[PDB]
Amino acid sequence: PEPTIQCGSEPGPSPEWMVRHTLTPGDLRDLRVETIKSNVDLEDSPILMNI
Amino acid sequence: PEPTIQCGSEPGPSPEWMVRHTLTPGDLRDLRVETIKSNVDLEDSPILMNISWILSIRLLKATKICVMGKSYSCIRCNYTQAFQTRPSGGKWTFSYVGFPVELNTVYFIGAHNIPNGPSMAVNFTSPGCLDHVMKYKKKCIEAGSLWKPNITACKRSANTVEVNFTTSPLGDRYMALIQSTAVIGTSYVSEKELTRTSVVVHVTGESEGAVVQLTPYFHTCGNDCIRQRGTVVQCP
Amino acid sequence: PEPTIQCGSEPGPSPEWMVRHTLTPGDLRDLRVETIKSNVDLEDSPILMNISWILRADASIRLLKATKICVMGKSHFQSYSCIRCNYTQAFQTQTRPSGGKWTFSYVGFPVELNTVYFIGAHNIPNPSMAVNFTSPGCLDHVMKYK
Amino acid sequence: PEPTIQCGSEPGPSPEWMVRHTLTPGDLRDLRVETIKSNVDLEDSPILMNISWILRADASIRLLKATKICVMGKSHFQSYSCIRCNYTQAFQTQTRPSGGKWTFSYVGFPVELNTVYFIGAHNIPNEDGPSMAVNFTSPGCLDHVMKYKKKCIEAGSLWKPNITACKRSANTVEVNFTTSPLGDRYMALIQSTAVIGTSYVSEKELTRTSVVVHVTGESEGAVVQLTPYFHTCGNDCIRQRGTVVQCPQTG
Amino acid sequence: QIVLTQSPAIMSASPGEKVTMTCSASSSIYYIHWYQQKSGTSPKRWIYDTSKLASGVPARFSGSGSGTSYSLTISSMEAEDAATYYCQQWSSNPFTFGSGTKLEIKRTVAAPSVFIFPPSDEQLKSGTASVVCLLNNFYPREAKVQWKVDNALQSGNSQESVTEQDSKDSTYSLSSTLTLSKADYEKHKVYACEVTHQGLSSPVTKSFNRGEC
Amino acid sequence: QIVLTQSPAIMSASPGEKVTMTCSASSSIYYIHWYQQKSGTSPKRWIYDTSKLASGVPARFSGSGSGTSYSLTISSMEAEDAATYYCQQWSSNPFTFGSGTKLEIKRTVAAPSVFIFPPSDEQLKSGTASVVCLLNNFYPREAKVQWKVDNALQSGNSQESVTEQDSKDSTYSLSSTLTLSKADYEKHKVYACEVTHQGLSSPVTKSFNRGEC
Amino acid sequence: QIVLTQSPAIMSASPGEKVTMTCSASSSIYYIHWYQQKSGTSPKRWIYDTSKLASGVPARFSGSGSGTSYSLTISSMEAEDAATYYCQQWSSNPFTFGSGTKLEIKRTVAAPSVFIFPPSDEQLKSGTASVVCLLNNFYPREAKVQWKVDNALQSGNSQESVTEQDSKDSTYSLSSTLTLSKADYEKHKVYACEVTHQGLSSPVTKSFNRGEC
Amino acid sequence: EVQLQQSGPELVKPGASVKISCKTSGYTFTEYTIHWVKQNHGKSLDWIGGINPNNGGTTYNQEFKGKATLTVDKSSSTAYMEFRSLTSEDSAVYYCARSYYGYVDYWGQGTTLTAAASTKGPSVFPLAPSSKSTSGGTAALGCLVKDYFPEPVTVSWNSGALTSGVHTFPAVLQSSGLYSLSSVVTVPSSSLGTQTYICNVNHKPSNTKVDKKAEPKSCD
Amino acid sequence: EVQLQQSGPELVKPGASVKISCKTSGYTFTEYTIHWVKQNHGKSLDWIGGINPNNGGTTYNQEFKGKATLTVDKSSSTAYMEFRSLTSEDSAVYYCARSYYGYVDYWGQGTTLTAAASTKGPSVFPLAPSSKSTSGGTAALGCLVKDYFPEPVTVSWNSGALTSGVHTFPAVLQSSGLYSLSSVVTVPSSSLGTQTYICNVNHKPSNTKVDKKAEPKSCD
Ligand SMILES: *[C@@H]1O[C@H](CO)[C@@H](O[C@@H]2O[C@H](CO)[C@@H](O[C@@H]3O[C@H](CO[C@H]4O[C@H](CO)[C@@H](O)[C@H](O)[C@@H]4O)[C@@H](O)[C@H](O[C@H]4O[C@H](CO)[C@@H](O)[C@H](O)[C@@H]4O)[C@@H]3O)[C@H](O)[C@H]2NC(C)=O)[C@H](O)[C@H]1NC(C)=O
Ligand SMILES: *[C@@H]1O[C@H](CO)[C@@H](O)[C@H](O)[C@H]1NC(C)=O
Ligand SMILES: *[C@@H]1O[C@H](CO)[C@@H](O)[C@H](O)[C@H]1NC(C)=O
Ligand SMILES: *[C@@H]1O[C@H](CO)[C@@H](O)[C@H](O)[C@H]1NC(C)=O
Ligand SMILES: *[C@@H]1O[C@H](CO)[C@@H](O)[C@H](O)[C@H]1NC(C)=O
Ligand SMILES: *[C@@H]1O[C@H](CO)[C@@H](O)[C@H](O)[C@H]1NC(C)=O
Ligand SMILES: *[C@@H]1O[C@H](CO)[C@@H](O)[C@H](O)[C@H]1NC(C)=O
Ligand SMILES: *[C@@H]1O[C@H](CO)[C@@H](O)[C@H](O)[C@H]1NC(C)=O
Ligand SMILES: *[C@@H]1O[C@H](CO)[C@@H](O)[C@H](O)[C@H]1NC(C)=O
Ligand SMILES: *[C@@H]1O[C@H](CO)[C@@H](O)[C@H](O)[C@H]1NC(C)=O
Ligand SMILES: *[C@@H]1O[C@H](CO)[C@@H](O)[C@H](O)[C@H]1NC(C)=O
Ligand SMILES: *[C@@H]1O[C@H](CO)[C@@H](O)[C@H](O)[C@H]1NC(C)=O
Repeated sequence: PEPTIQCGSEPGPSPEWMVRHTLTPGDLRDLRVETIKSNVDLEDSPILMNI
Repeated sequence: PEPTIQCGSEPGPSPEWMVRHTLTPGDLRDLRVETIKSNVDLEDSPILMNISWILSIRLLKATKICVMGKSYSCIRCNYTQAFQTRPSGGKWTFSYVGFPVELNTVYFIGAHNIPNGPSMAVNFTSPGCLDHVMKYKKKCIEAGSLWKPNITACKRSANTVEVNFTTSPLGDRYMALIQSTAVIGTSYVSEKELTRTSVVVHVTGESEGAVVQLTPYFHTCGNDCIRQRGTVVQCP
Repeated sequence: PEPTIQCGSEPGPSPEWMVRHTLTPGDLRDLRVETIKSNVDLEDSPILMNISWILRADASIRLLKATKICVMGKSHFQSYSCIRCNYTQAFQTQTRPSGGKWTFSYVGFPVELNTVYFIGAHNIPNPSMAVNFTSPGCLDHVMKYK
Repeated sequence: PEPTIQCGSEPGPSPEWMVRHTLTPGDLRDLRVETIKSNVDLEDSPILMNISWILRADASIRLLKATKICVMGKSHFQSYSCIRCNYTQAFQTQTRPSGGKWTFSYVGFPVELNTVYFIGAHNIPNEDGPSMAVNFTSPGCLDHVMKYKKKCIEAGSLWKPNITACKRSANTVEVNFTTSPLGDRYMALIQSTAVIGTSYVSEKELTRTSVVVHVTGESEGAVVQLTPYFHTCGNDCIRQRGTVVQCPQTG
Repeated sequence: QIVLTQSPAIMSASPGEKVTMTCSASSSIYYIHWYQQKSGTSPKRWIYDTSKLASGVPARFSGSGSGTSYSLTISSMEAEDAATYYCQQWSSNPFTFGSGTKLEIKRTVAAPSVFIFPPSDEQLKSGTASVVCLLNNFYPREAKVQWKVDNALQSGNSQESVTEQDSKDSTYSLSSTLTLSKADYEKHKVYACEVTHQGLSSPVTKSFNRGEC
Repeated sequence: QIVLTQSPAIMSASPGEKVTMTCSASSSIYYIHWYQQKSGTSPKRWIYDTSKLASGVPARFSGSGSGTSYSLTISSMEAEDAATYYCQQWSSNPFTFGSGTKLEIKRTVAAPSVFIFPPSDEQLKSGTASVVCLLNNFYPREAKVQWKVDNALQSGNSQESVTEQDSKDSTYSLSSTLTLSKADYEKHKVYACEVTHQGLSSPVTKSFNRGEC
Repeated sequence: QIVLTQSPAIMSASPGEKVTMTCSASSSIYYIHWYQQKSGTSPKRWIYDTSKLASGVPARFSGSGSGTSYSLTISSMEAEDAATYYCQQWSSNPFTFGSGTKLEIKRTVAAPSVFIFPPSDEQLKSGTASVVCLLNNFYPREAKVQWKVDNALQSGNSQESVTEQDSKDSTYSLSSTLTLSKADYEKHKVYACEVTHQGLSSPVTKSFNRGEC
Repeated sequence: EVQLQQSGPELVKPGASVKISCKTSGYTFTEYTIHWVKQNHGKSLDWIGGINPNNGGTTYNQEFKGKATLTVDKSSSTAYMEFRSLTSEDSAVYYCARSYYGYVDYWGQGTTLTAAASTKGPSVFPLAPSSKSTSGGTAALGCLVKDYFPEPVTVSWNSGALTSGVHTFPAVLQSSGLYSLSSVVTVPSSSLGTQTYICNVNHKPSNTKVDKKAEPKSCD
Repeated sequence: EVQLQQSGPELVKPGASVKISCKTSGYTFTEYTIHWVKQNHGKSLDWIGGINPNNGGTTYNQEFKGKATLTVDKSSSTAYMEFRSLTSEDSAVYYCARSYYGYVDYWGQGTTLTAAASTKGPSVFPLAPSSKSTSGGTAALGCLVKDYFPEPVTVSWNSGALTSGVHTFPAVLQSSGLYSLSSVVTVPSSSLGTQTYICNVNHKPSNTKVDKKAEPKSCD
């Protein structure tokens, strides 16, 4: 765990770079997403992605 | 990590040394070009060339690049340094970003070293407003190149079609058209709000599986706006 | 059909081809030797080497046509002979379909008492394979009947 | 293989293009030599060189019409054995159509035992040193084929004395061996880093004899060398070797 | 473009012995998956994501590996395991399978029972004579059959066919069919099938004389 | 202009074995490109820029080299790899191709079945006599066919034609046609085709007598 | 007479990447041989007879070629591979080497730590003043050092020295030595070293005032 | 439960095109890729291509590009594959299969495609038991099934009652282009005079069914 | 998708002109060079030349300059090659191909040009099955297609209805300059009395179609 991450808002490529025209190979599984409650025990909280 | 380049304009030796009437061998690849969107946002961006070249004569002091649009403009790139050929693990490569790219144009680019068709040359024909880079050109955007209305068209009765679509901030008027073997319905729509709206078009024949055509009348495209198509389907 | 070996005597090269001056990796155990009683019904049957080798399962086995085996005994003096075993057919699979890898053995080279034996083998076309053993003396339970 | 060779007796050289360089470039190896028996049926058959070479796969092979081969005895000897092999047709492809390379061989040049041979070859036309060169020492009486030649047999090449030698005392070695019908006189020698002992034996019978060698050094693991004094070989007969062992050898 | 090389292509194991088979990828993949297929049915997912067992698959099976090298291991062979095992990757397009490891059951040697069948009279009416030699319930698979007609060796006029391992006793059976014109068949008297097999000390010969019921 | 010399011109390899073929340029080029062509269809881009695989080419193929020296390698031969491979350059004008490596499938030896055909009466009524000898389903390609007319060995009056490798069993078939004037055919009696092949221990002869049934 | 041309003269490769270096002979040779040399020791035989690996050489290395064109390849760069590689021929006299490919290992960018050292009083007593600026443990090697004396840029009175890549962290260190007479040195107050490097967003300056500890 | 049900077998002249279907049920059709796999008889598995039912995106094994086309119909939860210009090399079982990651978790049952320019039913001849040399314990008898096309034939004995001891051999392609096989059974030799043995041969491609009684030959 | 569509085969008298075409689609015509390649029966590929469609700029293999002429029509996205004075040496398959950089990534399907001053239809003679063409229950029979010019002929059997071992040997050039070909089939010898075998010979250059029934010889 020696390297950690410092994250910020960055310019990225045009969103066409995400439009694959073939099938994605099903075992390219390095990236996962699941939703998390921002404030637990609290009701109407924003829902965040944990990528 | 290399010698740097400072580029400026310079007159050119007339567009005859580049576009010869013979073929240059296709594996002479020391000159490369690609079209790039300079602006990172999603608004209107200038579209420029990324011209790259690879540097076997030893040292040099300038490389000249000329681009011809069918226009004729040349750049002279001076090297601020030189090393008495390839210090990094790649080759020796430089790139110049410039020369705004127009729609549907054929581009001739030739280059030659100073002191020293030409061995460094690349040709390419630019695409139109349906291209993923050129659609971000200002004229394409103003014709609706980035509009994603997400048309859903649903057969309600024997003579009605429900058409849903998301409006564009570029304009307020749209014409929805239903067509099988002939046009069976039309609606001209006014919508000031940016939302996914709904419209009923009165149809005279069988409207199931017909084409729906949405024509936007943005003030900048007149009668030449990019039209959007969908299909009438049944309802859930 | 499956390949077997047809073995015969060969003149062979000088025993210097057997001097490995680089060490071959120790976990290359494709060549084995053990002694067997040639005739079990006899009290004093000749003692022979049963030399076994394994053929590596890769591309090159399909081009293999023969295996050469040379034996050097060092006791009170050197002895040195060679055999060439020709494979009867070409190899269709890189392992035997009713076993594991390809293993073959040649029985021969009578064994003398108290001798250190160097055995080297090489495939044709191309010591790649090597094994030694020191034969026991008159206190060994098998050699004592000599 | 369409082009073939017809080889003939042209001299046309000089034992100087063979020694153009004192050192011949070490990678001129397209030329191989191996000895072959002239007659299979015979044990004392004459031995010939089988000189084979492969041709370069390049466009200059189209300009090739002959290969010259010279063999030199080097023993303060000169050459004077050259052959010129003419190719019968031109070479149309840079390799055979199903052949690693263009390969040719010439068999000739009778071989002496224990002789150093320099063989050089040069293509015609074309540099002007040897195109191919190899050094070659012919085998001796210990080789598996040459041992049956008459000069080797009569020097004891097939003598099997079956030497057993045992460290008896701190300064004595007992050497046993079987004599030969080829002679009656023998010398037994014990050698480690230097010769540490010698004994001479006279025995007229074909028997298994025994002799004590008094040694001046450590004898365990030393070499025993048996020199027989057979006719025709004088003092240059084939020596037989063994090694000294600790006796008794059992527990 | 990734190709998967499986070794061995064919192998046999006795019940209770340890079995390993390998799958080698031409370049690196994220996972390997294994399917079991028995003659006449669809492949079944067996080990997936390199080392996970599909539900119900016996735990004597295991998978391991990484990069380009993977293996499937059976700690102790069972007769129900005889099958063809394929590896498979979809870390790059195209999705690819390996060429497969066919795993058979090793058993004790068993010599064939040999039978020879003359051509039927029904067939001879058509002009052709098929002579059939049967080698029944033998092991291992390797066997040589030579035809003799009036003690003359035949060649080029016979075809052999071998069954898969019997589900009950794990043996093979073999047919050799010698085909002749009626003309040539009625010219000779003694038709012989000579069988060579590890389970026979000397070749067994079975024969009939033409027309001697 | 760059000439591309390919070696070997023709070769055969058994399925699963490693294959290398070389392409040597008369002067240095920046890249070599390789095309695969199976008989009767267009070449396909196979390896390009010396070492890149065209879309669809299995990674058992690899290309390497630089300057004047290049090679194409198949790590494990597959049956579908049988083809002609041409290397190619356009670093200099003119654009050039190599002379091609024809890659065939090696298989076990198979002896030919020999058949002979007399001239038809229809051809005789027209003035010429063609006698046809057929060698069916043999491997390897090498075969010697000698015609004998009343035991006199013929030469110069016959032509051979050979098929491509069969798609199923990888064998060749060959026809040899002996042509005579009607006068010469009707002057002699015994027409024989004598076949020498690796799969036959001694040369096989098929013959007929003119006017037999 | 034959000479050998090697390309590239110097290159750096990312860990894991495929490496090729070429050797071109002025005319055709029978073999090429490759030697590895790490700083301060003798060259070692590495690949010989064009494609054979010396004992102990990693199998990630391979050699190929023929005629006038050869290359040495590393399938996947390792830090241990960084060294100078010379090709060599003795198909003709004289025996010759190529001029070598110096292969270095790429790592992540790292900015130097900069230190400035005033001249010692022992040195000034002798009449000369050496000011040393140290750039420590940076990557990549390219860096600009500018001396300023009371804000006057210096030129022609400084020398740089650069270490080889560190074996452990793959960085470089650099010294720049500004040398002045005692006379000129004692006329000024502010001695500054200004460093430009890819790992620094803005140039770093280190300074001291003469005679202040 | 998840099920992939494929359309039935097709016998087709070389050069024709065919479209086979794969009917899915028990899960949300659009969430999982559908794959197609070719398997020649007794050989290896070849991926043809796959399709995402959500967007109709496809990818093919380039050996099948042009030859095969994949489609889906979301309304029926069905996948389709169109194979054009069939050759004899295309005779094979064809599977559809479901993936989510890189592995296949459910397979269809397979669809056999057979390329035949003609069909031909077999002749069935007896392999009459060596009653002339009875006893020694077990006798063998059988049926020789000759000269049919294309594959396969089915052989049972006594209308399916006799299974034990039955060996039906793989078909062999004769040099005539037609197939042949034998089916044999071993029985006690003393059963030759008491039991009836009939081989029932079925060749669906030609709608030929042949029953042949195999009897000991007249011995006295 | 990229496609290069070539015109059909041509039979042309020597000395006349012929122009074969390459209809491209699926990409921007002006961005890619078009190459033309000749392939004789010698199987070697010979580059003829290339053209930049943008300006019509060309470079030729000098063995073809002034024999072949390359042109483009930008409006139809079509490339052309014209032989204005065809000789017998020009009979061959001709390919068009598209390059970017030094390699060709898409090929046309090929155009056969046959240079013939006259045509001659073949005589078709039977190769009658007999015991000397029988082996292992297999009978060989065929058709000898003799003395035609120019190539090619096609031979089918029983109008495509025949499933059998088929061997159609490549044509051989006779010393007269006319061609000859044999087509042979292997069938069960037991079928020679109930089944009929007809070879269908087509020689398009001479508009000759011949069906020839092949039967075993029988004595008067
Ligand atoms: C030199 O050393 C080799 C081994 O390195 C010996 O070879 C072995 O020989 C023994 C018998 O001498 C074999 O044992 C036999 O195994 C048969 C099974 O064969 C399969 O399984 C073995 C593994 O156990 C494989 O090696 C083999 O290739 C097959 O895959 C049994 O069925 C045998 O019994 C059979 O023979 C006897 C009569 O001989 C019959 O009565 C039996 O009923 C039955 O038919 C026997 O158990 C062993 O397989 C051999 N191994 C190898 C690797 O070859 C040589 O024997 C030895 N040389 C000398 C002179 O001793
Ligand atoms: C990450 O690094 C880039 C490049 O050095 C820099 O521009 C950016 O600001 C950094 N982001 C953060 C969150 O520090
Ligand atoms: C999601 O869909 C897009 C568009 O088809 C595709 O490019 C991407 O790879 C898909 N991702 C997954 C995980 O299926
Ligand atoms: C490049 O150099 C030339 C000649 O020295 C000079 O005239 C020109 O202005 C320079 N260009 C730039 C952009 O500095
Ligand atoms: C660019 O166009 C010119 C003029 O037609 C031509 O000579 C040249 O071959 C083209 N460039 C390339 C890389 O083909
Ligand atoms: C320009 O092209 C080169 C070559 O691909 C690339 O490395 C470089 O990053 C490009 N620059 C930009 C700004 O796109
Ligand atoms: C269109 O929008 C209306 C109103 O929200 C909704 O009821 C209807 O289902 C939508 N139909 C389609 C086809 O999107
Ligand atoms: C093996 O083959 C070699 C070379 O063909 C031959 O000399 C030798 O006699 C053969 N040996 C046996 C035992 O067959
Ligand atoms: C070879 O050619 C040379 C010169 O043409 C000639 O002197 C010699 O006799 C020839 N030898 C043979 C064997 O043809
Ligand atoms: C042969 O010996 C000479 C003289 O020592 C030497 O220069 C030459 O390199 C040797 N040949 C080879 C191939 O090493
Ligand atoms: C000489 O050696 C070559 C190389 O092995 C061999 O091919 C040739 O047959 C030999 N010459 C003989 C045996 O006469
Ligand atoms: C050599 O002599 C010893 C002692 O007499 C005997 O044991 C041995 O068998 C002999 N060896 C040979 C090879 O004759």
